[PDB]
Amino acid sequence: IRRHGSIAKGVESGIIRSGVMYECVRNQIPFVLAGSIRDDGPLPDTQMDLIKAQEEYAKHLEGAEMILMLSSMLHSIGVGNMTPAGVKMVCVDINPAVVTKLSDRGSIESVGVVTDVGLFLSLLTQQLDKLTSPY
Amino acid sequence: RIRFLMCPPDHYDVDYVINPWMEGNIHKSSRDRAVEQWQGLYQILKEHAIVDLVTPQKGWPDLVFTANAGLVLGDNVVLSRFLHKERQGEEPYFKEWFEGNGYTVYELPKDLPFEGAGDALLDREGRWLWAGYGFRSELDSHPYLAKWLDIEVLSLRLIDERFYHLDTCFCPLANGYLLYYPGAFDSYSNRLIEMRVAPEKRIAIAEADAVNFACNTVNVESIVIMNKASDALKQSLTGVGFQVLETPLTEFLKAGGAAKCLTLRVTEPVRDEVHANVYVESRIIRIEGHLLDSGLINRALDMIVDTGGSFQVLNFNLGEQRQSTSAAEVKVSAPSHEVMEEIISLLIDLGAVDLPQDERDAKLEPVIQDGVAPDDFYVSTIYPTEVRINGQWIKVENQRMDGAIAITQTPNGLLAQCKILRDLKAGEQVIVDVLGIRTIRKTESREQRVSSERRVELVVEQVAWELRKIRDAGGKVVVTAGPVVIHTGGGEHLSRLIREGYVQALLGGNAIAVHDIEQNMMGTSLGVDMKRGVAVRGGHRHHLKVINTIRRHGSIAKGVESGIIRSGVMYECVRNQIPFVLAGSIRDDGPLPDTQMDLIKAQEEYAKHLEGAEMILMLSSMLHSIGVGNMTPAGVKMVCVDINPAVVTKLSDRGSIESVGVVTDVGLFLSLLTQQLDKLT
Amino acid sequence: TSRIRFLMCPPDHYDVDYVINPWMEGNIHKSSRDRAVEQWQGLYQILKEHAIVDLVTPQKGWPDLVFTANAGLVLGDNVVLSRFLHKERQGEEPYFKEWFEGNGYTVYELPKDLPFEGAGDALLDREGRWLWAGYGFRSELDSHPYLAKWLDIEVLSLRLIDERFYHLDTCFCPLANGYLLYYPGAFDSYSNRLIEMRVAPEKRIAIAEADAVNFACNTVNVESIVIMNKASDALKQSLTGVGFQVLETPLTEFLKAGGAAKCLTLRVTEPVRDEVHANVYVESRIIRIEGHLLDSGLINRALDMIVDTGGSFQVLNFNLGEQRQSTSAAEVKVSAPSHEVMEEIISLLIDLGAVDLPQDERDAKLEPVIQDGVAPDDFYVSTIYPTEVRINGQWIKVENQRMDGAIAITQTPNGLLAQCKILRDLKAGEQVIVDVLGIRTIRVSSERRVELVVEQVAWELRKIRDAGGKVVVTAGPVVIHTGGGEHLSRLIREGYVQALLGGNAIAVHDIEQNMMGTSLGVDMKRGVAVRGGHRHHLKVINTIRRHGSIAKGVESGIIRSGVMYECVRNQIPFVLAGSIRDDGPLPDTQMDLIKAQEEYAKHLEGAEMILMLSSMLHSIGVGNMTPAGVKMVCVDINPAVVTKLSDRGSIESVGVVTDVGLFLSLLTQQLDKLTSPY
Amino acid sequence: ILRDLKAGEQVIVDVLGIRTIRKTESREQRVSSERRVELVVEQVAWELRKIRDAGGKVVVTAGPVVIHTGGGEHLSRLIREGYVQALLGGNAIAVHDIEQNMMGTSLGVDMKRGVAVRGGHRHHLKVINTIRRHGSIAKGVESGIIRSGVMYECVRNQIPFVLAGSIRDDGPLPDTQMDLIKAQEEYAKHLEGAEMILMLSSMLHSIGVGNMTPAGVKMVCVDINPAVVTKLSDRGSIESVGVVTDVGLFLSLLTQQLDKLT
Ligand SMILES: NC(=O)c1ccc[n+]([C@@H]2O[C@H](COP(=O)([O-])OP(=O)(O)OC[C@H]3O[C@@H](n4cnc5c(N)ncnc54)[C@H](O)[C@@H]3O)[C@@H](O)[C@H]2O)c1
Ligand SMILES: NC(=O)c1ccc[n+]([C@@H]2O[C@H](COP(=O)([O-])OP(=O)(O)OC[C@H]3O[C@@H](n4cnc5c(N)ncnc54)[C@H](O)[C@@H]3O)[C@@H](O)[C@H]2O)c1
Ligand SMILES: NCCC[C@H](N)C(=O)O
Ligand SMILES: NCCC[C@H](N)C(=O)O
Repeated sequence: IRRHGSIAKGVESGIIRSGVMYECVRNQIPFVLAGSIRDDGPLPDTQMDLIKAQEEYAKHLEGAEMILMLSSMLHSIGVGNMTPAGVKMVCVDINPAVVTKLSDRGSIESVGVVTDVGLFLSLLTQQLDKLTSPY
Repeated sequence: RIRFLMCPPDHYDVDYVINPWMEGNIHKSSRDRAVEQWQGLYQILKEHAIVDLVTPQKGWPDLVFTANAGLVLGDNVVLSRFLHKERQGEEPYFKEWFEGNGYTVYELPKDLPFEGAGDALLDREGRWLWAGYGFRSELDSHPYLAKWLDIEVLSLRLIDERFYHLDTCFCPLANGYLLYYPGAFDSYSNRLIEMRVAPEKRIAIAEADAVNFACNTVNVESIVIMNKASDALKQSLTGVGFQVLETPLTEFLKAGGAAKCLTLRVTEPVRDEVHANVYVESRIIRIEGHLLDSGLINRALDMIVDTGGSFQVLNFNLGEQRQSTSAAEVKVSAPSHEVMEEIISLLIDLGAVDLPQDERDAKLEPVIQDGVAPDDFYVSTIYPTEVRINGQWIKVENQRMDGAIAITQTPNGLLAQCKILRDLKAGEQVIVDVLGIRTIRKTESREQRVSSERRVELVVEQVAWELRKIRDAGGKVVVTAGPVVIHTGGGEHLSRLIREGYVQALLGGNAIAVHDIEQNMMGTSLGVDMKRGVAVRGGHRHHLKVINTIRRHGSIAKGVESGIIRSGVMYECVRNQIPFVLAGSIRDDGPLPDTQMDLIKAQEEYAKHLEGAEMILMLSSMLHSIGVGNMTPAGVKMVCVDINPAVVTKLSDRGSIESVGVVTDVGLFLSLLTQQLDKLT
Repeated sequence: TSRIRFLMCPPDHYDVDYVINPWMEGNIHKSSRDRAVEQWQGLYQILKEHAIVDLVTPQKGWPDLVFTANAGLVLGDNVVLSRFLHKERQGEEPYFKEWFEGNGYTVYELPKDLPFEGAGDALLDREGRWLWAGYGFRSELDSHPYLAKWLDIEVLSLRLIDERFYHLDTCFCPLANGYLLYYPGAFDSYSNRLIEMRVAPEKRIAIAEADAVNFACNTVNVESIVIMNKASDALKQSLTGVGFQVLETPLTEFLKAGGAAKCLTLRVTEPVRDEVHANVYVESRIIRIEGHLLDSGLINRALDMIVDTGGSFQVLNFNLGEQRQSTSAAEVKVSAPSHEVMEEIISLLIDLGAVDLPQDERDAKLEPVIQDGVAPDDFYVSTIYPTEVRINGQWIKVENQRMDGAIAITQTPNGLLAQCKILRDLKAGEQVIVDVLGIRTIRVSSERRVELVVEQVAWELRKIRDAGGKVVVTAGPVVIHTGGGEHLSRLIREGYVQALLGGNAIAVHDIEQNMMGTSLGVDMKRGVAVRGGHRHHLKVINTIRRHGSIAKGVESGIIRSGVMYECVRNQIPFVLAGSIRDDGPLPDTQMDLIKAQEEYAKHLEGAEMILMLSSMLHSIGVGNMTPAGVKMVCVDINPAVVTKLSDRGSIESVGVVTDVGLFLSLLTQQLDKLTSPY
Repeated sequence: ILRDLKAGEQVIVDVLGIRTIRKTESREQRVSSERRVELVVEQVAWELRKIRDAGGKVVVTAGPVVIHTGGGEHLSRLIREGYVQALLGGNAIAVHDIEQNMMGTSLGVDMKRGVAVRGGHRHHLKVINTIRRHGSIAKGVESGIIRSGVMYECVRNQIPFVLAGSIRDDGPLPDTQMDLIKAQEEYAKHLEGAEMILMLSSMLHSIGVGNMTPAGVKMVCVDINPAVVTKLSDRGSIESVGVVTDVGLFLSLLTQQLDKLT
């Protein structure tokens, strides 16, 4: 990816053909990769100026009606701190302590579930299918 | 010519239970060893002073505890009003004695408990009064004390029920010395103590001495009298010219009292300067909603008391139906302005409001240094907020938690916007204090809410030994640490390790530094009470205040140099010139100016200090532990402590010969570590 | 009286201007007034083909005036005018009121601040026999007796528990000929039981979530015609199968605000029968509670308890106390939808120190024990707290206090004796306290891993069944607590389980879940509760002991479904091994553990596979008895348990760390997939 | 199994003439703060001495994790010096405590290095066979083969114990009550008058004892699983205190803080 210069060029060149990042690129979903101290590389797309990363996070959080926080303590807290009340928040993690901390804006705003995030996503998509079947 | 008031144990007993020491001891009193122990005190004291006596009375066995009779200064005395009715009958007899010895007697309202010199201790040079509260004396009696004794009153809060009276854990001595037990007081009170009493005059005793009622000491000039003392106590007392005289008082420890409690000095130092000074503040707030069933009113009262204030519910208007709204007016008291601010901030969230005639404009202060808020800036929350500017309520924009509120006059009118600290610009007006702020949350929003210990001791033995060997051999040890080190009490121990040569470099993030500094500067740590071991809900003001302050001084080193940072992990790093790196993170508040937010550079800096390392100590940092791991070649001993068994396993790919791991409490680990290190000399 | 007339209101001033239900969230000003006008005209015009439609004058600033269903409730010449919970709709009331007055109705008005939102929340039985009335989100329970008296009709109360279905007419729809279109998941266990008692199974059309979120229950039924927003064709076939004609007309612009066809209409010509008169099942009891109510938050805890259990309240007075440390006193009128719910509520308030007002004190009710070790029906269940009971106008202390017993009153030389006894100690001829009168107290494996073990285990189970081999299940009560019971009973009914080994607990809770929809008082419809009473639990144990066995409970008809039911009906042998913490126990439970081990061993003979579902004590017991060569499948959320059980290696031990319920859910759905090439 | 053997049967001893016939592939294969904790210990220790001086009644329920974690010696000490008027448990705690004192092992656990071990069954069954031979634990002690540990101290100071059977029991010991109706009656009998109940990693026996125990009884629940500690605290913060740690750790602190009180 570093040789190509970006994730998008990896998609344009044909070497990335499927997956999460692929779909963000092909459907033009904006994404932000915030750097960390343990990053390998990193990818060219990754923002290693964290002042900027926070600002980009904040910009993309404007107008959000809902935030899905999938098994990511460092990033979910980062996002919580930037988010005003009134935004539905869904926190998925296997550690009960993480979910407890993130879920403290109460039932009408904080929904927490302690489960494997993969199983959760599997049930979520299969549930979304069920809502489609009366067409 | 000093006079003490005492009362003979002729009808002494434990008839009932009103403090924890009395538990079980009902009718377990030996009147004769009581009589004889009481004599020992009596006789010793007449060898140094005049002793007057109260006529003992059948049916009031606690009359022997004359320290609670009242509080005497000059010709004035404030009569004790007892909380428990088991002792209220003592009041006429104590009153009779005071009036028969010429004193002007002041009596508190019959609803303000106050329990005498036993709960309120004079500074022996007579400069101020230390009044306690928490269990027996109400906070709201303190301004009556100042008014009537014409003296400066300093409020201390009692948090441990064992030390339910101030004189059981606090004891002013001759020539400015203080015998106190810091663990009976909350963080705000300990801070008050340290700022009035210079460190060389402070005598903090251990828990062992304190449960033998060591603070419950009569001090007559250079003579101190008490029940028992460890010789570690006798050593310090003599070390500044105090002669310690012991005498058994065990039969009275069973009702809850010792030497001090059995006496009341009625000859006290009236000074020169003194005049009435009280720091206690009071405010009436109003709360409206479904108070009884939302548990709204009940959560408000909890925030008030837990933060260190008191309340009086002045009136309740009950709505006519379940869906009718109710209203409550509540008088709030705080021991200082700072604690009142803490309390009003939490209440603003719950939607408490000023009475509409006491509405006032928010207070404003200019920014003068880019990225630094003025002192005492209000800390924003996640909730929708209005502020009052020249008589008008204005909506705050870009609402976010842990920010400040900036006010501007624009071509389009008044603008109130929430800004994080580092975005503030010289010239902006910022809300300080807590007037003219309310929340506009809607109804329903407001109405709602694996490793063995013995295994562990094994590892500690192993690590400790290899850790000294490396220090003697002039080697290099690196530490990576997360905030859980602070939260669990590990801080003092890591301070100690750095101070005594075990740590050549420290690698962490923003949070560990902010939390360590918060804890040393204010005795708190956001999200955690490190004086009782469980989590707490608020704490954001203390946290942002530390961030704003270090940003003001411009670095941690200048915080230390300027003397505002006097202790703890980061302090020791600066004092012993131990290099530290703080690598930024996406979740960082502020950040501190020391924090490296360029992560390419942060990685280069981490690598630079890892060179030559012979051991790496990884203390609950997970993210920084892995980062350091990737950078570290083989041949480097790696010790990984974390409570999550998943990260400890994640960090041990170097086999049982280079990496050792344990799944416990890192504070526990660092205690054992520091103990086992002491046994090695 | 054969001409049908409806009230509606055109959308001239309609938009979503605020949020007062979950549907409006995120939809402020997202209504297309063109599609809204066109969609309302579709419904208006279809309706005029079958009925009379009158119109209210639309009004600026009151967009939800189009939902005339909430205007009020009409029966004959009387209407109860609705009072809205939210002020955003309260300005509608005068316009509705004047429409009703202009059309000659007698208008009854509830007390101010007592919410009731009309036919939207109260639905008449189509033959006019009674009125179904909802509560939980908008209407107050205490509105219901007003409806019964003023409209002169029997009123049945239903508790809504899902905020998406905040009005009865979004999830419940009485139809011609006694049929009922409804969504069970919108209701608590009591309410579902009440629905099933009044409407025969062949008359119930329970719909699926996919239909409910399209507002399929929000249906206008004229005669054999049903009009709605959208129906899946499974729902069309069910409805047309019993003779209804389904008319669809899109109403999505109105779904954005939380309403559809039925919400947009109000029938003002309703069937009035002379033999139909006022009847109330709602009960109320004034209660008194004292202490530091504001500090300890006791008042808050009790009110929350009343509302969680299905009841309501009204604080009649609150006395602060005249000095700072003095106690507070509150008198609270508590109400419940039935006598049964009032007993669960009063039991919880007793446990907390609530007492009767002096003038309301009554003696405890007593019933005799006719069979040793069996209490009479509706015996009071005791707590840990010290307890006094009123016998013959006098209060006496209860001895040997212990939770989960009965209170036996007996005569002795010198005086009356009240003692707490566990059920099995009760003796014939003893009097036992029933009802709640005259009682008071004094102060982890990855997704891919899980999916691969499920594939492997399902293929294994199908294979053993087809070959006529033997599979044994060991299970603990967590299978039921977490929600996995119906998956296990399905395994047992479809032939995958040849023997079940367990304990007293799993049988008690499975039978509790199937008789009363609760497990340890936790309603499965809601997920969890503020804990839950032991009454349901104890009634089960008592009822089975009276019958004499689980099988007799099935023969008698009181156990109709569940794990134990399937074992009995398919003759799957089971063994219930006793333990030190057993309540009761059930008669079926083996309390001689030498024998229990021998029975376990006998049933383990020939086993090719053992499913160990979340049961450490029993799974280890079973492991020790089982030779190598038996496939073993261990499911538990604690990694340590699974590690210990899985030490016969990969070819024999399969372990997965996951919730046993989810596991069973994936297992059954996997077994279905293996069936679909037939 | 041992209890099915009959006088006259021949039984294999030693290890000659035994082989396994496993097939190829079969053979070729294979939340609570520390400081919080020190708080509770301080509280429990103090209330525990107060009750002992006042001649009160303290009951202990204990599971094998007490032995495995090193807690044994400390519980021995508590019983020996008057803090425990009754002991309630199961088969396993007794077998493990006796195994450990008699052979310094404990099935499934190495209590000299703090991690689990794989074998240990011979030592375990040998203890069971031996006590069954003497016919009771008291006669094991009297005959001098049991010289130390929890069950030893119970017998030496005449502290009543109940061992309630379980479906997983090996043996069982002849002392173990396998009639659970009776076992419940026996537990209840010794819980009368109790002023405190100390619940040391027993979960199953802790709940059993809980159901039987009226209010006004102080209940201390130590377990490493945070789920059972929460399960046992329905008596509010004034009657039930709980901690989520190592029970051996707990009992060490407890015994240390008890020493500081003299
Ligand atoms: N190759 C690289 O460059 C690299 C590699 C690793 C991490 N990083 C960076 O380190 C930072 C930390 O990443 P993070 O947010 O994943 O760590 P995190 O500390 O925030 O932990 C994520 C959470 O997932 C939970 N968890 C574990 N298994 C789970 C499961 N099955 N289901 C649900 N939850 C589960 C954990 O309890 C944790 O709270 C990231 O920003 C990351 O990009 C970079
Ligand atoms: N009412 C009664 O009479 C009654 C009540 C309770 C227990 N008992 C008896 O006590 C004995 C102990 O019962 P037990 O076997 O259930 O206890 P157990 O100690 O054996 O624990 C069962 C296991 O389930 C695990 N667990 C918890 N939640 C889980 C989840 N979602 N998914 C998967 N695993 C989960 C636990 O880690 C545990 O290892 C039983 O014999 C029981 O009948 C009787
Ligand atoms: N300061 C000693 C007071 C002791 C007395 N029994 C009391 O509880 O007030
Ligand atoms: N069933 C119609 C009610 C819909 C309306 N918007 C409300 O929230 O009341």
